[PDB]
This record gives sequence, C-alpha cells and structure tokens, in this order.
Amino acid sequence: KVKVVVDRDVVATSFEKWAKPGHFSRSLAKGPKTTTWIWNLHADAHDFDSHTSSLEEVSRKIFSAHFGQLAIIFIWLSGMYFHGARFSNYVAWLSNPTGIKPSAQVVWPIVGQQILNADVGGGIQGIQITSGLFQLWRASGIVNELQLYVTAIGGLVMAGLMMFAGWFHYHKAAPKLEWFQNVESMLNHHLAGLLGLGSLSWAGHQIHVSLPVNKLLDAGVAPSSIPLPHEFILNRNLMAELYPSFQQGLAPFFTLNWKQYSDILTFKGGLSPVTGGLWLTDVAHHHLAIAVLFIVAGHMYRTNWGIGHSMKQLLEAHKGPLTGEGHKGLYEVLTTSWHANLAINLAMLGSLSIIVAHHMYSMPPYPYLATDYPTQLSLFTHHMWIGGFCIVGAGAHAAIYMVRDYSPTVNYNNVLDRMIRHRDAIISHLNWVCIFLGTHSFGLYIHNDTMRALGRAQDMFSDTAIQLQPVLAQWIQQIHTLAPGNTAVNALATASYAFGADTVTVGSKIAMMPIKLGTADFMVHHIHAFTIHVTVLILLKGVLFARNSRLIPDKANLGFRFPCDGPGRGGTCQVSAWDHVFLGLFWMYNALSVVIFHFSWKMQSDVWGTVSSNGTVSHITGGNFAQSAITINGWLRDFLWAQASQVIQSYGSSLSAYGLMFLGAHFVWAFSLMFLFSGRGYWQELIESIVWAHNKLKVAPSIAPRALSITQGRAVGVAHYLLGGIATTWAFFLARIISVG
Amino acid sequence: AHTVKIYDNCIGCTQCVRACPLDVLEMVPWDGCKAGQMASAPRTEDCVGCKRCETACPTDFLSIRVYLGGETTRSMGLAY
Amino acid sequence: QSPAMPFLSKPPNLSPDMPGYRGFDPLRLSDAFDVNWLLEGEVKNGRVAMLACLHFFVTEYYQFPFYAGAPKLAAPAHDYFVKSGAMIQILVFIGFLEMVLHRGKVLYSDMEWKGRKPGELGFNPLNLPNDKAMKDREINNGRLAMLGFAGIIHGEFLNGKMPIEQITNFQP
Amino acid sequence: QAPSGAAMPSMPFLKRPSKLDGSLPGGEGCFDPLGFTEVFSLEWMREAEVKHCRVAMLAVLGVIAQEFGTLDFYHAQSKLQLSPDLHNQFVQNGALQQVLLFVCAWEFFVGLPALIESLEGRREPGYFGFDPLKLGGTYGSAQWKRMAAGELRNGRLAMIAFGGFFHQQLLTKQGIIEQLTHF
Amino acid sequence: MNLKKYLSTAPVVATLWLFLTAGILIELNRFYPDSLFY
Amino acid sequence: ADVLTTCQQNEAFHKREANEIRQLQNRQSKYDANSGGYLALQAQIDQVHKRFDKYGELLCGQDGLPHLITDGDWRHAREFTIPAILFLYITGWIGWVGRSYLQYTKQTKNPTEQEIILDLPMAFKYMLSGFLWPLSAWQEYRSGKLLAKEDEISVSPR
Ligand code: CLA
Ligand code: CLA
Ligand code: CLA
Ligand code: CLA
Ligand SMILES: CC1=C(/C=C/C(C)=C/C=C/C(C)=C\C=C\C=C(C)\C=C\C=C(C)\C=C\C2=C(C)C[C@@H](O)CC2(C)C)C(C)(C)C[C@H](O)C1
Ligand SMILES: CC1=C(/C=C/C(C)=C\C=C\C(C)=C\C=C\C=C(C)\C=C\C=C(C)\C=C\C2=C(C)C[C@@H](O)CC2(C)C)C(C)(C)C[C@H](O)C1
Ligand SMILES: CC1=C(C/C=C(\C)CCC[C@H](C)CCC[C@H](C)CCCC(C)C)C(=O)c2ccccc2C1=O
Ligand code: SF4
Ligand code: SF4
Repeated sequence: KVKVVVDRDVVATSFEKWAKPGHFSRSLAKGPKTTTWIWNLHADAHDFDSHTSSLEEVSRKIFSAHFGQLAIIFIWLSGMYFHGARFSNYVAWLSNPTGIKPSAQVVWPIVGQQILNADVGGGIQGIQITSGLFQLWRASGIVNELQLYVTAIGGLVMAGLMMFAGWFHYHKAAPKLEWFQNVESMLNHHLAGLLGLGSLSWAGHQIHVSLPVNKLLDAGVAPSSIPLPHEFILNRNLMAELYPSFQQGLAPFFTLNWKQYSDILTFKGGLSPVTGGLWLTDVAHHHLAIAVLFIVAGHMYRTNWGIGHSMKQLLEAHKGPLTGEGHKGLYEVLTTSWHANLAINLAMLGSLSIIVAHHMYSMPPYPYLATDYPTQLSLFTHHMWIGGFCIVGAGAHAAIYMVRDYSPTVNYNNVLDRMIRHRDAIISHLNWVCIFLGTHSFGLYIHNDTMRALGRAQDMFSDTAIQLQPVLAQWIQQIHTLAPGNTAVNALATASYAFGADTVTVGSKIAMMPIKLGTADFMVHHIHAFTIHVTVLILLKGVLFARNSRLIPDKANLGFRFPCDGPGRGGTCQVSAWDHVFLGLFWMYNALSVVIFHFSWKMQSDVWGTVSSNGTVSHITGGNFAQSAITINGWLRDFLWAQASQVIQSYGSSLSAYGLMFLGAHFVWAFSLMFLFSGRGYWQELIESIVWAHNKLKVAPSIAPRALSITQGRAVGVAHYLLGGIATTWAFFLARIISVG
Repeated sequence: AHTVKIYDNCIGCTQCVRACPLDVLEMVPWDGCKAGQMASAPRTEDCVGCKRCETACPTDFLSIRVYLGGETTRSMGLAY
Repeated sequence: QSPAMPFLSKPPNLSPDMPGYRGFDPLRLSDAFDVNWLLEGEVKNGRVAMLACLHFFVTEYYQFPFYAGAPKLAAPAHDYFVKSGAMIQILVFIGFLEMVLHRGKVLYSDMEWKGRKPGELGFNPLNLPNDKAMKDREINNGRLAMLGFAGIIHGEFLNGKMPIEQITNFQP
Repeated sequence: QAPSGAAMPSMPFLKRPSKLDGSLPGGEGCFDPLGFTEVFSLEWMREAEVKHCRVAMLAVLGVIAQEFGTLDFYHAQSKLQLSPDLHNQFVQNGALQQVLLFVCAWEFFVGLPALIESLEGRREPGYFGFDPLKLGGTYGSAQWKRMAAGELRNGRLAMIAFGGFFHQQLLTKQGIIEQLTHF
Repeated sequence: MNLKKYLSTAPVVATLWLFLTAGILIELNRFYPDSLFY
Repeated sequence: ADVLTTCQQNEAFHKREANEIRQLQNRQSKYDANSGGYLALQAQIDQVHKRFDKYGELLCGQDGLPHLITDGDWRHAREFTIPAILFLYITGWIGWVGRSYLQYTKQTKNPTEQEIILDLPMAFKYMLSGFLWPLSAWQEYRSGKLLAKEDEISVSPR
C-alpha cells in the first residue's frame, strides 16, 4: 500500500529552455511585445499549479525546488562557518566572552569604507555580528578554526548533494502523485525520523561533546588546553572525571536505573551563574525526553502493517451535533492541495518562530547570549519578523486554496462549508472585537496623552493613578515562581527568572531577572491583542470571501489575484483575496513593529543593565517604561527620539553604516508611497510622452514600455514599505544596542 | 443609472454580451458588419458599471462605452 | 581538424587563404567578431608594435637631435612629452593618417573591404611583391614584434633596465 | 548462479553498467558499482580520470625526483616534498605562482575547449593528438588501445600511490625513499 | 549554443556588464583613491 | 575673496587634517606596532596626508572643506569642465551605441527577441564603434537620419 513508485528519465537535462524565457507558461512562451511580459515572467515563475493542470507535475517541481532551497541554506550556513573560520575573532572571543565583541565580517579598504572595521577586540577589526553564531558554536563545543572550516566544507558538500538530489528527483527519478499522498508514512518518518532522531542524535552530540567542552570552558580551562571532542569518546576516564555516571557506562540505561545519569541529565531549571545560559545538562535531557516523545509519536499512523491510525478515519470520527459532517473531506482537501498544506504549515511555522523569539530571550539557551544584548535584541526581533511574514503567507495560501482548489462536493456540510455559511456572523463579530479592542487599548494611550497634556496626572491610567494591573499575568508569574519543589517537585529553579526569583548577572551585566508587569504592560498587551485581531480580520475576511461576496457573486472566476472588478457597484478596488494579503502585510508590520518596540524598551528599562559591587541594579534606560510607555508622547520622546540618538550620531564611527542604512531605509519606505498612493493610469500616460521623445530620436524600444500592472504597483508598494520600515528599525535597533548594550 | 452606448465600429464579436454579469447587453441583427449582428444595451437599469464589456471589446478604440451615471440600489450592487 | 590544435574543430570563419592561418582560435573570437576587422586589427597592432620594437632598439646611438636628452623609462617619458605638447601633435598626426588610409570608414560598423583584402591600405612605393607569402612574412614579424614589445616594456618595468643589455649575462 | 543478463566482469555478482560495455581501453572490468556513469556523463568522467592520471603520474615522479636531488638556486629547506612547509616556500618564491599561470592558461585556452568538444561528442576524452615520437602509432589502432589502457593503469596506480606518499610522509615526517631504507 | 543564448539573456549580460563596470570603477578608486577633480 | 581661500593656506583645512590623523592615532594607540590593526590604521593615516596635500590646490570655505567652482573659469577646468566633457563623451557613447543596436534589431525578423536575448556580435560591433559618436551623430543629423518626421510619430487626440 505504502510503496516507492517513480518515473525514470522524465525530463532531459538541456539548456534549450534556459534560452527560451517563459517556456513554462503558454501565455509567456511566445515572448514579449510589452515590458509587462518581463514582470509576468518573474511573478509566475514559481506558480507551478498555473503552468500545468497535473497535480503530479506540480508535486515533482515542489519536491525538486525544495532541494534547491536546502542547497541554498547549506551555502548560507557554510558561509557563516567559513566566515567564522577565516574572518572572525571567535577563538579570541572564547577566552574573553564578556570583553570581546563577536565579529565575522571584514570589509575591504576602498572609498574609506574600512571605517566599518570596528575595534571589536581579539586581534581583528570587523563588523560586530548579532546573529549569535559564537554563542551557538560555543554551546556546540567548537574551540578552533579547523572545526569551523570542516563544517563550512561539510556545508558545501551538503549544498552539492541537495543540488544533485533536486536535479535527480526532477530529471532522473521523479516520484508519482501516489508517493506524495503518503501523508501517514510522511508523518511517521518526519515525527520519528526527522524530529525524533534529530533530537536523539543532537542529544548525543550534547552529552559527548557540548557537555564536556562547556564544563571545562566554564571551569576556566584555556580553549586550546581542552581535549578535542573525540578524546572524551575514546578515553572514558577523561569523561568519568567530568561526569562520574560514565563509569557505569550504558548498563544503567538498559537496566532502568536512570537516576544514575543525574549528573549528565538534570532538571535544574534557571541559568548557569557563569554563562547566563540554560544548563547544558538540562538541554541534553530536554532533547532526550523530546526525542523519545517524537519517536513514539511517529508510530501513530498506519503504513504497511495494519497497526496505526487512518488519518481519514480519525478526521471523519470527530463529528458532533453542532458541526454537521465535522472533519469529513479534510483528508481529501489536504491530500489534493499543496496550497491547503502550505496554509497550515506557514501558520504553525510562523507561530513557532514567534514562540522561539519569546522562549529564547527569557530562557537564554546559549552561553554568553543573555548579556550579549545586541544578539538578544536581534534574535527576538528577527524571529518575530519571520513569524509575522509566515502567518500572512498562511492567509495567502488559505485564500489560494479557496479560489483554485476548493470544491463544494469535498466540503459538503463539513466545518469548512459551515464556516463559509456564517462568514457574515464570523466577520461582523471579529470586526466588533477589533473596534472594542482598538477603542479600549489605544483609547487608554490617547486618554493618558490628553490628561498628561492638561496637567491631570491623577486622572491617568497609570501605576500611580487609575491602575490597570495585569493581575492574571501577575498571578501566573507567582505560580511559576512557586513551581520548583511544589507543582514541579524535582525542578530546582524556575523555568525562567522572567517570572520571578533571582537576578542572574554575568560579570556586572544582567542576564535575566523578574519582568514586573504593571499598567504600562497591561496597556501594550491589549495593543498586541488589538493589532493581531485586526490582522486576523483582514486575512480571514480574505479567505472566507475569496470565492464570492454579496458585492462580487462570481469572485472565484476572477481568480486569487486581480486588481478589481471595475469602478461600478460603487467601486470594487482590492476585493481579491490577494488584496486582503496586501492589506494584511501592513497590519502585520504594524502589529510586529509594536511587539519589537515593546520588547526593546521593556528590556532596556526594566531588565538589561549593570549590577554594582553594592548590588544596586542600574537599567540601560533607568526604569522609564512604567511612566513613559503609558502615553504616545512617551513612546515618541523616551523611546524613538531618545534611542535614535545612537544611529543619528553614528557618522564618522564604525556604526556609520547603521546611520546610512537608517536614512536609506527611510528613503525606500517613503519611495514606496509613490506606488501605494498613485495609479498606473497616470504612469502609462506619462510613459506615452517619454515614448514620443524616443520615437522622435528613433530610439523607441520594440518591447513597448508599460506602467506596472495595478497589482504589481501594490506589490512594489508594500515590498518597499516593509523593506524600508523594517530596515529602518533594524538600523535603529543595532546602532542603539551595539552602543548602549 | 449608467449609460451604455454601442458605436458603429462594432464587429459583432459578442464578447461584451458574454462578459456582462448583469445581462444588460444582447446581440441584434445588423447589416453594418460582416458578422451580421451588433451589440445592444436594452437593460442598462441593471448595469453596475463594472466595464467587463469594455475589457472584452477587441476594437480600437472601444465599440462599447460605459458612462457611469446616477447611483441606484441596483447600480451600487447592494444586497441590503 | 584545426591544423594548430588537431583535437579542436577548425574555426569556421577563418580560411587558409588568410595570411598566417594555422586555424588557431581556441576562444573562437572569429565567431564573436568579423574576421576582416580582426585581420585588419592583427596586422595594424603588428605594424605599430614592429615600429615600437625598433624605436627601443634604435634608441642607443642613431639620430639623437638638439631636442634629445630624455630617458627611455616608459611612463616618465610619456608624462614628459604630454606636458611638453609633442604627444598631442603625434596623436592628431596618427588620427590624420588613420582617417586618410581608411578613407573616412574608421569604425568597426563603417570599415569596408571593397577591392582590398584586410591589411591592404595601398602603401607600396618601392612596388615589392605583395600578393604571395610576403603577407605571411609581415604577419609572423608582426606577431613576434607584439610579443617582443610586451617583453621589452615588462623588462623596463621589472628592474628599470635597458632592452638590449638584458641579453648579455644578467639574472634577477 | 550470477544475475540474469549481462554481469559486471570486475564484480560478477553486480549487473553490468548500461554505458560501460567493456570496449574502452582501460575499462574491460566495466567497474562502476556505485553507478556514477548511470547518472553522470561518461565523456566528462573519462576526461577527469585521464586528467587526474596525468597530473598524479607527473606528481608521483616529481616527489621521487625531488627527493633524490633538488636544484641549488631553489634553496629547498624542507626534504619533505608533500609538506605544507615546502609548498608554502615555492608559493613565496613565485615558482608555483608561475606554473599556476601556465596550468590556468592551459585549462582555460585548451582544457576547457577540449572538454566542451568531448561533451558535444567530437573528441575522445584525453585526446590532444600529442605523440611527437609515435610511441602509440595510428589513432584508434590495437597499439593505441594498449597504450591508452596502459596510461590509465599507470595513472590509476600513481593517483593511489600519491595518497600513500602524502599520508605516510605526514605521520613519519620522513622521505618516501628515506622511509623505504629505514624500516 | 543554447547555453550561449542563455548567457546573452538581458539579466545575465546586464549582471556581467555591470559587474565589469563596477570592477573598473572599484579598481580605479583602489589605484587612484580620493579623486575629487581631474 | 575672504569666503574662499586656497586650501593650502586655510587654517580650518589644516585643523581637519590634524583632527582626522588624531582620531586614527587614538584608535592606533590600542594596537601593538607590528599588528594588522596598527598597519591598517597607519595606511589610512598615510592616505589622509596624501589626500589633504592633493586637495591643497583647491579653494576652501571657512568650514575648511574644498568648494568646487563650476562657472566656466578655466583656472577650475579640472573641477567640473574636464570631468563634464568626459561624462558627456562616455554617456553619449552609451546612448549612441544603444540607438545603433536598437536600429539593428528593428531590421531583424523578431525585433523584441533581440532586446531580451542580445545578438552579442552585433552589440560588440556597435559598442566598439561609439568612439567617434559626435561625428557619427553629426553625419546622421546632416543626412536627415537622426530624427523621425512629425507625420510618422503616433500622438493622442488634442
Ligand atoms: C527518516 C526519514 C526522513 C527524514 C530525516 C526526512 C527529512 C526531510 N524531508 Mg521527508 N519524507 C520521508 C522521510 C524522511 N524525510 C518519507 C518516507 C516521505 C514519503 C512519505 C517523505 C516525503 C517528503 C516530501 C514530499 C518532502 C520531504 C521533505 C523533507 C525535508 C523537510 C525540510 C527540513 O526539515 O530539512 C531538514 C534538513 C536536514 C535535516 C538536512 C538534510 C538531511 C538529508 C536529506 C539526510 C537526512 C537523512 C539521512 C539518513 C541522515 C544520515 C545521518 C548520518 C549521520 C549517517 C527534510 C530534510 C521536504 C523537502 O524539503 O525535500 C527536499 C519535502 O518537500 N519529505
Ligand atoms: C493611525 C493610522 C490609522 C488609524 C487610526 C486607523 C484606524 C482603523 N483602521 Mg486602518 N489602516 C491604516 C491606518 C490606520 N487605521 C493604514 C495605513 C492602512 C493601510 C494598510 C489601514 C488599513 C486598514 C484595514 C484593511 C482595516 C483597518 C481597520 C481600522 C479600524 C480598526 C478597528 C478600530 O480600532 O476602530 C476604532 C478606532 C480607532 C482605534 C482610532 C482612534 C480611536 C480613538 C482613540 C477613540 C474614539 C475617539 C472618539 C470617538 C472621538 C470623538 C471626537 C469627535 C467628537 C470630534 C480602525 C478604524 C480595520 C477595521 O475596520 O476593523 C473593524 C480593517 O479591517 N485599517
Ligand atoms: C580520481 C578520479 C577518477 C575518475 C573521475 C574516474 C572515472 C572513471 N573510472 Mg576510474 N579509477 C580511479 C580514479 C577515477 N576514475 C582509480 C584511482 C582507480 C584504481 C582503483 C580506478 C579504477 C577504475 C577501473 C577498473 C574502471 C574505472 C572506470 C572509470 C569510469 C567509469 C566509472 C566511474 O564513473 O567512476 C567515477 C569515479 C569518481 C567520481 C571518483 C570517485 C569519487 C568517490 C566519491 C571518492 C571517495 C570514495 C571513497 C571514500 C573511497 C574509499 C572507500 C574505501 C574503499 C576506503 C570513469 C571514467 C571504468 C572504465 O570504464 O574505465 C574506462 C573501469 O572499468 N576506474
Ligand atoms: C539606448 C538606450 C537609450 C537612449 C539613447 C535613450 C535616450 C533618451 N532617453 Mg531613455 N530610457 C532608456 C534607454 C535610452 N534612452 C531605458 C532603458 C529606460 C527605462 C529606464 C529609459 C527611460 C527614460 C525616461 C523615464 C526618460 C528617458 C528620456 C530620454 C531622452 C533624454 C535623455 C535622458 O533622460 O537619458 C537618460 C536616461 C535614463 C536615466 C533612463 C535609463 C537609461 C538606460 C540605463 C540606458 C540603457 C542603455 C542600453 C541598455 C544600452 C544597450 C546597447 C547594447 C545592446 C549595444 C533621450 C531621448 C527622458 C526624455 O524623454 O527626454 C526628452 C525621460 O524622461 N528615458
Ligand atoms: C547625440 C546623441 C543623442 C541625441 C541627443 C540630442 C538630440 C540632444 C538634443 C538637445 C536639444 C535639441 C537642445 C539641447 C539644448 C542644450 C542646452 C541649452 C545646454 C546649454 C549649455 C548650458 C547653458 C551649460 C552652461 C554652463 C557651461 C557653458 C559652463 C559651466 O561651467 C556653467 C554652466 C552654466 C553649466 C542621444 C540622446 C540619441 C544619445 C546619444 O548618446 C548621442
Ligand atoms: C593539503 C596538503 C597538500 C597535499 C594534499 C594532497 C594532494 C593529498 C591527497 C591524498 C589522496 C591522493 C589520498 C588517496 C586515497 C586512496 C584510497 C583510500 C584508495 C581507494 C580504496 C582502496 C582500498 C581500493 C583499492 C582496491 C580495489 C580498487 C580493487 C581490489 O582488487 C584491491 C584494492 C587494493 C582493495 C600540500 C602538499 C599541497 C600542502 C598543504 O599544506 C597540505
Ligand atoms: C512610479 C510608478 C510607476 C512607474 C514605474 C515603472 C514603469 C517601473 C520602472 C522600471 C524600472 C526603472 C526598471 C527598468 C530598467 C530596464 C530593465 C533597463 C535596465 C538597464 C540596466 C540597469 C541593465 C508605475 O508604473 C505604477 C503603476 C501602478 C501604480 C503605481 C505606479 C508607480 O508609482
Ligand atoms: S481605480 Fe483601479 S482598482 Fe479601482 S476600479 Fe478603477 S481600475 Fe479597478
Ligand atoms: S465586444 Fe465590442 S465589437 Fe464585440 S460585439 Fe461587443 S461592442 Fe461589438
């Protein structure tokens, strides 16, 4: 039943089609008469289900394209390891993690740009990196440049293998549709094989390499004097000195005397007082426990031996009296539509990136990460953005599913059909919740700005006036503080010092400490609730009305991506599902901008800073969040104005690139408004006059110049808006935190 | 209501009539072109002004033209 | 098939009638550019390099005027006579000759070969025999002079030493 | 017992590769167990093998010749020929810089045109028609095939031999001839 | 011949020509830095 | 002229030279002579001297920065006039050979195909023929080949 079936030598390896731009499309293969064709070529290149009607041929392109993506990721990773090996102060940084700034990019001396080679320490000049690679490599037990070089070479070999495999599984051995539709098998393998064995094999690295290398580093042994990882594997006495359980070997594992591994596998919680990172014995044990969970989980689904669940039977069984046919059809939906799967998978991967952002700052997993404030701020912010983009993508592919792949026959009185049948109730209620949240969240800031401006501080929503205590969040912090020895009896310390208990310092710098929630924190949380509900409104409205509305009863026929259905019916600009995604991007940008600003200011005000010999905490912005973050004026003045000081004063320093990129990003953002605020009708008419001048001088091109399509105008607009807006914050953040952190 | 006009360069291709989602238009006999038929706009009280007809018209310039006029429940496409 | 490189196929646009043909074009520049232009360019670059190789050789004790007393150092010499305003007179005179010899059609787009094979600029005052293997003798001397000149100037840049002194008994 | 159809002569248990028919000079065995020729161009692989053969053979003889005696003006401090120490010296001398130039010149102006000709199918891989002394005979004869088979067998041996040379010198820190004489 | 047609496509020739152009300008500024006048 | 003086004789200009060396030396003080950090910073110090010496001949404002004169005065020809002529020669070349190639493509069977897939031999032919573009352009102008006739160019209704 679960079988490998491929077609052999299915596509000849020829440059013929490389010399035929737009070969993949019947509409484009004929070549350009206008410049619109050039844009269309790029816009359509990866829209595989538009090229062919064959689900098999789409599936095979996807599988092969995926290998292309992994090949590129391997080149990028390889690059990061090679730059570490060749152009970094990593080895020097290992000997002084608190004093030396990580640097793995050196610029060439040309037109004076060598100013960007900063005095980072460790006997090089270069750009200070915020990716946290050094903290990752230190956690992995890498102590020398040979180990980084060999990883970089290994990366290039994996990139090569991914390219071969992509080529091979498209041109030589292309799996049939029935191969791809093995969702039960795929999930067993991905759960037990990818995640389970990934976590098991990584736990292996941690126990055998990371643990011994980091224990000796944390004791203060010179990284050159540390035995190479293989010596811990070869000489068991070496390992037994560090972790005595290694005397008893594997006998305690097979005999279920697992308490013998209490040294290597712990439940300490909290952080190393040395590194300000999670105890690697906690992480090794986490990865062992997760590995088992995943290997067990990947035995759920029926393959070739009778045992296991039919996902079809599971879905169809989950039927109640309020939800019609329940999950009937969804197995067919998810085995016949790539877009349906991409919708779910982007929602979860995006949501995961956001969970990772929160978990990694609060439970700093890498040694010397917590007190590398540039890295902490960068990693949180980065993973927030990746998460946001993925969630908006989920909206796009959910809507593409609704237009292209949805059938009423498959979705007959199932949860999907029933949702469409009360889309008016869903969207009216969510609309209401957005107005309720917006008025009662943003309104509190405006109330406060007004009362403060009128000299009425006693009339404000604040810790010192009308208090809005986040009592439920405060109560949960208390429970998590009281957990160790109580509801987590074997846990020695809290999961996170963010919840309560001690201030962890590395040198003088604060790694983590209790993040106290007051009126300012209550207010910004309701802004986040607000910005997320609106983004959901836009994207969900896009999905539920993708196929039709009362305005456009045949919207599915017009497609996913179309500018409008003309100025009639009062005007139908931006009715398409694509246009909902377009609007969703701005709100995602709005939502996440406020999240990373909340993060930056709260951490600087209330968490990050120095602890003196006396033991008094001095925060970077000295606790100004509680009284400043309850007005918009406080955000403008005490956050943007005050913290922009570093980026705008960066000229003539090693941070001058951030100053330039700050202005460059503002430029690109502003430039975006030209596309967003205008319409192609103006531009096509302007081009007519310019074309006249070229005709006059007999220099008009045969490929007729066209204004961008209405949709491309919007695509260009939002792309420059996001690039400009995000890159501005990037330059602001990095200049700020590299200076003050 | 919107005004829909058909000019004499109509080649009777029927594409405007096929495109109209409100059944505003129909093909009528006519000796003026080889097709032996011309677009007609007898039901412009139902015209929403979407200009799908103009989009469909292959003649240069357009043989069918929609002049957006006074708005009505029907022309605004209102289901309330 | 190529006489010079038998393992490679013959450059199609080249022909044995052309002077100094060995069928030597591994990069296939004769496919990229019109052969008549390349042929004209080859013999010209030759003829210029030929005179350049003699200039450096004859610069020893053969007609030094009352406007002599300048070093043979390539870059310092260039800088001196440009400042003097002698090189600008030579530039316009070479510019004049180029327009006269090619009779206006000087561009790669414009230059034509109506009743003249590439190299035939109609300069034969002594009236020595042309249409024979004499063209191959010009080419071989021109090709050798181009590499020759390259050998002179690079020797002049390396150790700042005289072209003819190098081939006595000296090593770096 | 053996497999059903044509079996690989070199490995009688494995099926014969589709492209390797035993006709090639040094490919009577049809030796391709991992099935590279099944996925990759034979003309490419053959060009690479013969190139490696000729580079390796010069390099193995080079090591032995340089061990026995080096030139005076080349002040060779290291007696280990496949050491970083010696390699680094003759990069800084500009000796390996010079031969890199003419190797790079060959590969770009000869080797790459020659490879492209072979992929088009207008050149036998490794053929530069270089036989001044005529120690091969006429191109395609039984004498030529014996020498072609001889080239690969000598080259394949040198390729492997150079592995032994490098690795043994890296452990012992002794000459290849020095190692043979002293244990 | 098809590979050469590909290498003649707008984006490849633009990339290679602007690479060459950028190289010349970069190399001129390496050897003749800080040229504010002729 | 008090507003502009020769940079050589300008105290603010000398002060800027001293400040830029001091900043580089304050950085250099944290490195140990033979180090790459020292040598890199020393290279920059050497080029600071060479730059300020080079710009000495320019006119300087009270700011101590070189100010360019672009009024046509031949004493400042090197600042604008010569770079201006060079600019127009290069871009006139680019424009001319572009027009030449475009005119070639309109004689071919698929003109649009020759705009996205270049005829490289023909592109090279026109590119290498740009060096006398002002004469070429003059000859096309004189011959009535430069400009299209008003009759033959499409316009919208007035
Ligand atoms: C143990 C079995 C196994 C493993 C490890 C994987 C892993 C993967 N599959 Mg899955 N797959 C499997 C079985 C497995 N598959 C089966 C049985 C089916 C058919 C039912 C599929 C059908 C399938 C499809 C249709 C797709 C995937 C994709 C993927 C990749 C998802 C992206 C990612 O997370 O990159 C993680 C990357 C890495 C961990 C690095 C590369 C790992 C390579 C491929 C080797 C790993 C296994 C190997 C045995 C390791 C040896 C260890 C060594 C020490 C000896 C991932 C590499 C997607 C993809 O991207 O394909 C290219 C994709 O589209 N799989
Ligand atoms: C500051 C800029 C700004 C503001 C204030 C708004 C406001 C709104 N947007 Mg818009 N939006 C914006 C920029 C903005 N947007 C931009 C740039 C875009 C393009 C990407 C959009 C695209 C967009 C989409 C696609 C959607 C929204 C929606 C919303 C509404 C969200 C629900 C809500 O909170 O209503 C309440 C109003 C506010 C929060 C604004 C101020 C409230 C004050 C402080 C309290 C009330 C004051 C009182 C009544 C005043 C009396 C004074 C008077 C007597 C003089 C809200 C009206 C969504 C919506 O309609 O949700 C239902 C929606 O789907 N917007
Ligand atoms: C160094 C490069 C090299 C290359 C490119 C080739 C290429 C070729 N060989 Mg040759 N071969 C080589 C070295 C090489 N060989 C050496 C050193 C020997 C002596 C053992 C041989 C012995 C041999 C025989 C007897 C035959 C061939 C044949 C061939 C042809 C078909 C098989 C093939 O596709 O191999 C592709 C080979 C490679 C891509 C190189 C190997 C790459 C792997 C990944 C290297 C590492 C593997 C592993 C770690 C090695 C150690 C493992 C363990 C044993 C310790 C092809 C032209 C057949 C032929 O038809 O001849 C005309 C044939 O019958 N080879
Ligand atoms: C051979 C190419 C060529 C030539 C000779 C011209 C000439 C002209 N352009 Mg046009 N233009 C071109 C390409 C060209 N353009 C391209 C590709 C675009 C799209 C970006 C434009 C967009 C454009 C606009 C928007 C305007 C002009 C205007 C003008 C006129 C005023 C001068 C000017 O502004 O130029 C400077 C031109 C630009 C800054 C635009 C970009 C020029 C590109 C980069 C040059 C491309 C060269 C080409 C790739 C060479 C390939 C040749 C090779 C294959 C042999 C002049 C008639 C103006 C006008 O109408 O004046 C009356 C005007 O407003 N052009
Ligand atoms: C040739 C050819 C082209 C053809 C372009 C052809 C038709 C151009 C048409 C021009 C029109 C008709 C009138 C031009 C009017 C010229 C103006 C009126 C310039 C006045 C000078 C100022 C006033 C400088 C003053 C000054 C100077 C003197 C000295 C400075 O220092 C001070 C200032 C103050 C700047 C292309 C486009 C195909 C590209 C190809 O590549 C080459
Ligand atoms: C980096 C280094 C440099 C030099 C590095 C460089 C060139 C060294 C490369 C080493 C290679 C050549 C090893 C080769 C590995 C050989 C394998 C392992 C043999 C196959 C496996 C067997 C076993 C199968 C055979 C057989 C089969 C086929 C048939 C059977 O019948 C019999 C057996 C017998 C088994 C410098 C000097 C430039 C300076 C730099 O600073 C440092
Ligand atoms: C500015 C603007 C334009 C005009 C912008 C256009 C037509 C795009 C400009 C094209 C750029 C400049 C690329 C063209 C460059 C050529 C490919 C030549 C390249 C030459 C070398 C660099 C290789 C629109 O068409 C438009 C349409 C709808 C809504 C808003 C707008 C809008 O805001
Ligand atoms: S303004 Fe643009 S998007 Fe809106 S109806 Fe008109 S054509 Fe369509
Ligand atoms: S689409 Fe235009 S040409 Fe065709 S029938 Fe309608 S009005 Fe006439």
